[PDB]
Amino acid sequence: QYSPNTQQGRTSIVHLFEWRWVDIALECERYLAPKGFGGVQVSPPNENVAIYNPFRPWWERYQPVSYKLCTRSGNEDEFRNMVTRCNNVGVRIYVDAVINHMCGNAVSAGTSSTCGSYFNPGSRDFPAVPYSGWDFNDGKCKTGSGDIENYNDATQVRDCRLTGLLDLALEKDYVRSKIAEYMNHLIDIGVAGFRLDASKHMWPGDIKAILDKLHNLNSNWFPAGSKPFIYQEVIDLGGEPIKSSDYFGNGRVTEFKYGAKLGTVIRKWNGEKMSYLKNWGEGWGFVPSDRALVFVDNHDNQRGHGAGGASILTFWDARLYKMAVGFMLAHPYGFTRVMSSYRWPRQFQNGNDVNDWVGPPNNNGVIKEVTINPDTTCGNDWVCEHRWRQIRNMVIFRNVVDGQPFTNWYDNGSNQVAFGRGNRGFIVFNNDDWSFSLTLQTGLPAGTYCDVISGDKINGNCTGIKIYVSDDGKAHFSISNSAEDPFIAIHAESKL
Ligand SMILES: C[C@H]1O[C@H](O)[C@H](O)[C@@H](O)[C@@H]1N[C@H]1C=C(CO)[C@@H](O[C@H]2O[C@H](CO)[C@@H](O[C@H]3O[C@H](CO)[C@@H](O[C@H]4O[C@H](CO)[C@@H](O)[C@H](O)[C@H]4O)[C@H](O)[C@H]3O)[C@H](O)[C@H]2O)[C@H](O)[C@H]1O
Ligand SMILES: *[C@H]1O[C@H](CO)[C@@H](O)[C@H](O)[C@H]1NC(C)=O
Ligand SMILES: O=N[O-]
Ligand SMILES: [Ca+2]
Repeated sequence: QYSPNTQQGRTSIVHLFEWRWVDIALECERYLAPKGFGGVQVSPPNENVAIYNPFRPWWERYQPVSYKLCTRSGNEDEFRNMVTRCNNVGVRIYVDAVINHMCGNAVSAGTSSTCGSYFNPGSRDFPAVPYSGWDFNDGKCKTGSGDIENYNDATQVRDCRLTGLLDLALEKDYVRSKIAEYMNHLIDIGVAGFRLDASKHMWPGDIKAILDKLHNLNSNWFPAGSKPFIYQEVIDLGGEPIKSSDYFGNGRVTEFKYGAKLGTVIRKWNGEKMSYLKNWGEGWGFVPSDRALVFVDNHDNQRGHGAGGASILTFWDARLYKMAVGFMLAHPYGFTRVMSSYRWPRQFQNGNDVNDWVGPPNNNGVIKEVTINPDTTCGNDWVCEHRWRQIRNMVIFRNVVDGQPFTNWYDNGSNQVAFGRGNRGFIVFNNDDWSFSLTLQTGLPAGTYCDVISGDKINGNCTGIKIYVSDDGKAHFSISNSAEDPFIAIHAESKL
């Protein structure tokens, strides 16, 4: 469950947050496959509650009604068509599995669901599954509100309602079977793995029992014996009873300390600076690299809806974001997930964004198609960070240097740092308020390399900055603290 099951080479997955299945299918064929992306995190594919107050917020998809593959992203056939077309071009699909709970206990009963299934939170009836009052933790939860009240009590965190979401009795074989039935349907369809939503709220052992029910990946696309990739969403920072290491027996875990600390370092908060990143990784209290799913921001915290808080960097801080994603894609630590979002009417007051609920670009509730502009950027308000040159090229950079060790580190004791990956790649950063001009050991073979941040290698020539590596591997780099992108990256495949 620790291997992402990507084709040989592919080292990253992209979160196409709220994209429709038909759009992801096309993206697999037109961009993801040729650019070297490993897979796609799709939003929950199961039927959810249609919430109109506020109007169709993104979070309504973490409020399950049934396991029918029927949502604003598409129906069961469109989903299947997506997995098939993506697998055929070597791009995997990872499902965001919302299995800890059903919808909010106070949501009104009826057919206000993405597939019209009837459900009654109050009587705890979800006939489309079916689930009844016997399948929820009402009796088990010991808090006065029935909701989670204190995170210092690991039991309550697992047995009570996360912000009121009806909590499934995951210890019951009936519930484990219903969930495995849903996950096996997706696996047999071609899905390569899952994001286990709210894993902190599930007992490591209940997750284990459910995983024991899962099949091996579809043998038409995957090697025999392939176990689905599993990454547990567990927000574990400082002091609290639950540790993400408690889930290592089930697969990887989201390392929320990663984006949080990379954000404070890049923002230079509390005296932090890039020179400190020399021991980036476990040295920072992070989980072991082979158990980490890393990212700069995720759909939640990019809205201030999660771990990391204010330090989290997003597409809104484009300049620094590209830098952060660049360091992440160049560093060997963990398995990288690139965020891809949509622009929303972010409006702050008294410090909080009152529009952080806004769902994806839509027309009367119907999610808008992703349109590709002539310059390869997206329209319809989709940000498509994965299409940004500096990010897509670092995605390729990661593939090129895969397996190569972290080496040849340099820092000026402040914010000008650089490092290489074996003799396959080299990257340099300048985040100080002054220019950086110096000759560094790159560990790369002599020659002329195209800097993939400022440009591309095309038709045997460079469109941007060019770096010359001498016979001893040394090369001169010059970065103005005013440069559009204050960092340079060169690798074996951008060599002329
Ligand atoms: C949110 C995080 O809280 C901790 O930090 C956990 O440790 C962590 O695991 C979790 N993050 C994961 C899990 C959930 C939960 O479903 C998702 O939260 C996402 O989906 C939730 C459910 O729709 C959202 O809740 C929001 O919507 C719910 C209903 O739609 C509301 O229920 C409330 O109103 C409903 C009616 O309107 C009622 O029926 C319900 O009983 C009542 O509790 C919550 O009060 C509200 O905050 C949440 O705002 C969003 O971020 C995240 O995307 C996912 O990353
Ligand atoms: C790269 O471009 C230059 C012109 O900018 C041209 O002279 C050169 O021959 C090109 N290289 C190749 C390999 O086509
Ligand atoms: O999986 N990211 O929360
Ligand atoms: Ca639970």
